[PDB]
Amino acid sequence: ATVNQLVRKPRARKVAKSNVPALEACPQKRGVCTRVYTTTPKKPNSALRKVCRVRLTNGFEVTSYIGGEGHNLQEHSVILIRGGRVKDLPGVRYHTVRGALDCSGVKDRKQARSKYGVKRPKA
Amino acid sequence: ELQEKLIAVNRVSKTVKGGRIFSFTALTVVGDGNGRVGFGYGKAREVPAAIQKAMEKARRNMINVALNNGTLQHPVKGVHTGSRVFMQPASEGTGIIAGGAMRAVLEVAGVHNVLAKAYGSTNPINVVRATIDGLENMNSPEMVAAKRGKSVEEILG
Amino acid sequence: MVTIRLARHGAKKRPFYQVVVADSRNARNGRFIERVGFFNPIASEKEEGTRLDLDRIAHWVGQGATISDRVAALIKEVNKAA
Amino acid sequence: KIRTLQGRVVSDKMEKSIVVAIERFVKHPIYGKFIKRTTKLHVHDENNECGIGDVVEIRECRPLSKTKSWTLVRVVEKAV
Amino acid sequence: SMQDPIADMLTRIRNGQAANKAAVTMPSSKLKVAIANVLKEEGFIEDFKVEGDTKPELELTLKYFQGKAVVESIQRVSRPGLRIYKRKDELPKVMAGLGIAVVSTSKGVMTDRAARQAGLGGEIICYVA
Amino acid sequence: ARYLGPKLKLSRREGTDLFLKSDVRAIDTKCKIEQAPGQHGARKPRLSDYGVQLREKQKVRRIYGVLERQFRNYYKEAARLKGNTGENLLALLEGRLDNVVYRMGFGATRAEARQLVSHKAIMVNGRVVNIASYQVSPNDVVSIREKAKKQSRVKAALELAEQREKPTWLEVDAGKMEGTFKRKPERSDLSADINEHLIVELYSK
RNA sequence: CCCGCAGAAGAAGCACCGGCUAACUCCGUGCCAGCAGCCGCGGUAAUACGGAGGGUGCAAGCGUUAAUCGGAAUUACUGGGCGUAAAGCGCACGCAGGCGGUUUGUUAAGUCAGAUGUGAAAUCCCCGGGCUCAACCUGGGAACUGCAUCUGAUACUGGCAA
RNA sequence: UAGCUAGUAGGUGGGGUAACGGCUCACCUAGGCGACGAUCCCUAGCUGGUCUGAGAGGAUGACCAGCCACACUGGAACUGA
Ligand SMILES: [Mg+2]
Ligand SMILES: [Mg+2]
Ligand SMILES: [Mg+2]
Ligand SMILES: [Mg+2]
Ligand SMILES: [Mg+2]
Ligand SMILES: [Mg+2]
Ligand SMILES: [Mg+2]
Ligand SMILES: [Mg+2]
Ligand SMILES: [Mg+2]
Ligand SMILES: [Mg+2]
Ligand SMILES: [Mg+2]
Ligand SMILES: [Mg+2]
Ligand SMILES: [Mg+2]
Ligand SMILES: [Mg+2]
Ligand SMILES: [Mg+2]
Ligand SMILES: [Mg+2]
Ligand SMILES: [Mg+2]
Ligand SMILES: [Mg+2]
Ligand SMILES: [Mg+2]
Ligand SMILES: [Mg+2]
Ligand SMILES: [Mg+2]
Ligand SMILES: [Mg+2]
Ligand SMILES: [Mg+2]
Ligand SMILES: [Mg+2]
Ligand SMILES: [Mg+2]
Ligand SMILES: [Mg+2]
Ligand SMILES: [Mg+2]
Ligand SMILES: [Mg+2]
Ligand SMILES: [Mg+2]
Repeated sequence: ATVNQLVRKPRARKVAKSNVPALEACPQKRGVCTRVYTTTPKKPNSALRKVCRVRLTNGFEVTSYIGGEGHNLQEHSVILIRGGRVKDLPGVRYHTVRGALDCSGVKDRKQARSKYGVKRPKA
Repeated sequence: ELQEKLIAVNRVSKTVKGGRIFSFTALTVVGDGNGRVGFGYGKAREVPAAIQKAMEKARRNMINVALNNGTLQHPVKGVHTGSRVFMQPASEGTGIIAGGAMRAVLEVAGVHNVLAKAYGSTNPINVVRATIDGLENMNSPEMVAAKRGKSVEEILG
Repeated sequence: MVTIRLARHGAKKRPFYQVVVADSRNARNGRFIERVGFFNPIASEKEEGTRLDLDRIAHWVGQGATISDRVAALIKEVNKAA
Repeated sequence: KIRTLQGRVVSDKMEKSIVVAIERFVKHPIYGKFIKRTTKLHVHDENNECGIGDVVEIRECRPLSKTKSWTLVRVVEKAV
Repeated sequence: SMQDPIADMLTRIRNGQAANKAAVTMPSSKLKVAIANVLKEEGFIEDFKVEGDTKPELELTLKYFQGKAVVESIQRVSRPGLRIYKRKDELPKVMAGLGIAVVSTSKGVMTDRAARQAGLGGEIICYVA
Repeated sequence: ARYLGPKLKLSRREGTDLFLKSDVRAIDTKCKIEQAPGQHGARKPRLSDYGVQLREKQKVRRIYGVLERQFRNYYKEAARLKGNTGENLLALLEGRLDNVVYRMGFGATRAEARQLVSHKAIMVNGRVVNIASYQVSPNDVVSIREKAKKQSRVKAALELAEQREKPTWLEVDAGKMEGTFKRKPERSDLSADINEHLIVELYSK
């Protein structure tokens, strides 16, 4: 492109689009569990993945994954929502922070406890 | 005495009536560590035989580069297919700064201090060719003085 | 009123006053017309405890600048040491 | 001895005033191509001696009107 | 149309070298004569001459060394669209000094080395290596 | 803030003697030096170039007892300084007070020298220095304090000191237990099986 | 800050180990539970799930998420393209704008050189100095690529004249 | 978002201010700005600087410092350098 053309119409960089719009540039957000259910993943994989719909403190209502084996969540349980998508589940772009707020930790977990809110075993 | 380094190993396949025939290709570079570098590329059904064919080919087809105390004479651009490489002389202590494909070639060549970067396609097979061509066209003050019909300092000083 | 005074910058428990000429209304560590030396209360006794460009100080004093008690003490002490 | 600008008169339809365009070369901040830029100034012209298209020499002065802050020092060339 | 005769000269040199021509000829000009003079003095060409009065033709006799062109790369820098001016301390050097940069200064056309040694800057006409 | 675990494990991982023991005994009579630690030590790793760079950096770090943050700051300072970056990095590493104490032989190992420094047993220009990373400068006098000079470990350590090769750039008077840091060591006087340029690459990857 | 007493005595965790990327086996599980940054795992010996042993990397921290730059030569001015991969208007004329053959003179606008003023202090950088070292504080300098004025140079671009 | 502007643009004279000035008046002239983006809308305190980057640049303006604006929202004057 000619320099003359550039001085007439300057280059205009694309604005990066975020992949986590509901967080509004916050690392976590609080929310209430509206419904807690299971869904099946994409064609290649096969499972019953645990998800929950959560209405955020900023009005946004979005679906979030519930990692780990076992959870005690029901309607009106307030949970902390963290960034991070789950690939084989379209529409779910958020994770639940295990061990934060009402959300409890994973039972008997020993390795990678800090990612699931499990206290250091007293042994 | 020459030092040889294997840059990349890749598995190719050919399809025939019965099915897929698997083979391997090997890209290697040999060097004298004092300004002479050659590259080789071999094919075989098994990896050790492919590497040995590549070594034998690499020993020939080798060229001389007029190094300057382990660094280049002047900045150089090289171009082959979509691989555009840029190299420049560097001060002592810098070491070898380059991508892997260029890193191996320069290390076996003996360039101790060089700043390099590859633009465009980083395909190792063509990056090596473009690096070799760039290093080959790089001339020295004595050769440029010989061409221009003058002395060294008459260009330097 | 133009005044000559110390702008303490230093660090915690280790002050390093900077003699500066400034309008008295501006904050202590703020706008200053001209710096005319430094003073370090803590001194290794081999360093320069106080440096003063007495000439510029005299220039501003003649122009009419007043002098803080501590800057007057510093000027008097350096002239006495000489 | 006196700071001064030189320009051409683009319009004189105002009473005792004229607008002069001062054009200069400036290296483009990024691309580099030297581009022409124009600055139009409302200038004070006693006697209305400046015709449109004339090339005039101007100097800065005190505010003379809401916009006028420059006075005509001399005409350089007129009625091209 | 024709709008950079110095570019035309450089391109004639480049294409004649590529085509292994012994000599090249082009419409002359004082600037072309000075650029040919600096090239000759720096030894990138054998010699040059001008023939005629009303439509002067300038002719450059090129030079080859090992079946190779002595001039490896000749490129215009300050093209008409974008003029490139440099100060005495900003004068570029080609191939870390192995090549030459042609500079037009207030004291005539000369190399970057000469301009630096004379403490002047100017318009970077072209690079030759 | 310091590595406290077993020491010969590191030497086994790096495949060479790191002088992590006093030396009185041949290391091969104390461990299987030529085999990597762990269940799968015997298998040999076809190690990538990044692996060899990491191994070189770890070797130097574990030789000098320096953790990653401090070593990174050392690299930044060496890069800032004029001259060969790797060479000034090695000079900075060899200028540590604990290393100087070990070279003058007051400690059988660098860890023992570090403990000596920490426990107010070393003086620099007649001043008590308790920081391991204190940079020693040319024409400095490092001395054992009188009160700590009667420790049996230092008199024991001087024998190992006289049994290892004597550095050129230090003048040690063992009788008075004092020494003079004549000059910064060059590259040539220290071991030549350290590939500092690998570290230079690793901190520019 | 220094001196004395006691006693190894009061003090090590976190992530990872299929490839990218340094570090591997056993047991449990059986496309379930589950993992995941991407590629991808899991349907009966799983180095990819969970536990153990071993190991690798950091360390009084370690990981996860969010945001910016980088890698991205992926807005390319330095530094990209347009026959078929996204990209030459259906074609022509033409105003504003961009560029312009060759010689002589003149101009000093652009350009170059020099000087002056100014570009606050702190921050970055260099040589040093003081807190036992460092962070930190601090002396002098460089820099602040700029802007304006004045005196010069006249090759190139521009103006004017032929 | 392609047109905007009647104290708007300029002038004479009077008034007002510490001061020049459509600052305000009375009258006269009918102009002024704009594709080198006026007007309109959205967004935002600016700078020395900070992060990043080989560099040019990209982002950013917390702490320190210089400047501006506001003091429940809207408006107004008084005292006073
Ligand atoms: Mg399938
Ligand atoms: Mg072949
Ligand atoms: Mg590509
Ligand atoms: Mg620490
Ligand atoms: Mg590995
Ligand atoms: Mg089973
Ligand atoms: Mg896992
Ligand atoms: Mg199994
Ligand atoms: Mg596992
Ligand atoms: Mg993230
Ligand atoms: Mg970019
Ligand atoms: Mg492209
Ligand atoms: Mg197409
Ligand atoms: Mg067509
Ligand atoms: Mg023109
Ligand atoms: Mg002409
Ligand atoms: Mg001028
Ligand atoms: Mg400053
Ligand atoms: Mg000190
Ligand atoms: Mg300082
Ligand atoms: Mg002319
Ligand atoms: Mg009036
Ligand atoms: Mg006004
Ligand atoms: Mg706001
Ligand atoms: Mg970059
Ligand atoms: Mg106010
Ligand atoms: Mg309030
Ligand atoms: Mg109010
Ligand atoms: Mg009053």
